[PDB]
Amino acid sequence: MGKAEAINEIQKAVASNKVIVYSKTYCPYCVKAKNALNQFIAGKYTVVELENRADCDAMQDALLDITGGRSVPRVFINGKFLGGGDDTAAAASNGTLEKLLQEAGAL
Repeated sequence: MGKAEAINEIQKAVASNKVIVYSKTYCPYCVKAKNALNQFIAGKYTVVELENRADCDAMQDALLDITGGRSVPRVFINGKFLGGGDDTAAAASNGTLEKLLQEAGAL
């Protein structure tokens, strides 16, 4: 369950989920992204929590190679990386998050 497997697992889940957020339970910025998505698609998207994953370091290492950063949250829509918690809440406030969800078929 090294880093190569982590990159493969994340890429497959990002491509097969309209909306997916890699997160941790105790994470105020993850809550920021979750609350932004809950404004439009509450209870209709995947959250992968990492704090109890034995390969959590490799998963965040994989998130670094895929997105440029390794911190949670990491929000993907329609196979495309959106950003973190601030990026997601900013998209919710300016109207683009709603449109990105509509174009992804999730809304």
